[PDB]
Amino acid sequence: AGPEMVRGQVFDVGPRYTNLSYIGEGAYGMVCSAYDNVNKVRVAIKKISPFEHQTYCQRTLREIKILLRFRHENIIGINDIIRAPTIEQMKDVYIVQDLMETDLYKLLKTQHLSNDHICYFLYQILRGLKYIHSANVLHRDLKPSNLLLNTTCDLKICDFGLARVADTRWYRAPEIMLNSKGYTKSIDIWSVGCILAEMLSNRPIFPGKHYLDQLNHILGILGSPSQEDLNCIINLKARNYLLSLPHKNKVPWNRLFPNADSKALDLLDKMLTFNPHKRIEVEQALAHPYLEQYYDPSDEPIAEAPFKFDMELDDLPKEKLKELIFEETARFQPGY
Ligand SMILES: Cn1nccc1Nc1nccc(-c2ccn([C@H](CO)c3ccc(Cl)c(F)c3)c(=O)c2)n1
Repeated sequence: AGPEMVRGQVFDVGPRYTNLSYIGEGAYGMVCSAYDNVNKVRVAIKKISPFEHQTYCQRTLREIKILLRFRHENIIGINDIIRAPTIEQMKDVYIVQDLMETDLYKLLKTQHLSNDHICYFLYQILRGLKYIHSANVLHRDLKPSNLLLNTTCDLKICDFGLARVADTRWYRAPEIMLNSKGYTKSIDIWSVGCILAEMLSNRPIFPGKHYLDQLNHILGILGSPSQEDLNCIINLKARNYLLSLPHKNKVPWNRLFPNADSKALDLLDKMLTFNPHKRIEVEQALAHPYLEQYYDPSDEPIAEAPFKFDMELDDLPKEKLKELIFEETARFQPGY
């Protein structure tokens, strides 16, 4: 027969995985669904081709190590990994995962959510995030397309390529745009607030077309930052820009979302706080009155131990990273 092919991309995952169907693609990979002839279900398969770039190698290794370590209902797992039998021949890595029927990006393009579903999705996002943060990990790229949903409204967070151990513009915290890397766990909470806003209105709350436009969108709702807000390490260009702007008035949340649950808007206000030091943390968010019908501290697992990378990944040449990826994936090879 041959390896199957999808949109030009070779998908060399047979014979176990067949009947491929395109799901989507990114800068250095493609995601398809496939039929698994061992477990007799359809699965997701992400083809990644990262080896020409140190950055892409980092992401690939980080996602693999983190997802194989993590164990939580609201976090996607890895069931299988396919790659070449020799490192010389390995140009692609195929990561096999439970197939989810859709993502929140797609869902919000087509469906108006009930307040009860918004509440339940938010709960699951934060429940998963509680586990991530308890492992001392930052996800750093939370957004609707990284929130997977199955047929019965189960939610799983995916794509941990940008994850980092502590110590997409539209969903990026202010600190990110103010700092050349100077931020914390709170950046994830900002992203979740953006996602909550988007679930309330079916449109991105801060859809900036570029960096400056993103800052202007944020201040367009929060208003000009205070002195306290600007009492931090900030990029000089960004600080000067902000100081050059006209005054902007704060827009009350109930004016932007006139039909939203008042409790939902109270939580939204605490997540979309400019100053990350005054921004609500994940446990406090779970305990917020908006989530009272789902909050269950007896059933919200945390990680057994903090997550730790054994090597300074940023320092490693991409060739060493490829060797680590070969090693991490060896356990899925026959005869291991
Ligand atoms: C049917 N459908 N529609 C949307 C999602 C799904 N189902 C599904 N099921 C399991 C896993 C995944 C899935 C998707 C996207 N991603 C990231 C999203 O950022 C991703 C990284 C790299 C590249 Cl190249 C990519 F295209 C997507 C995952 O990691 C994992 N999706």
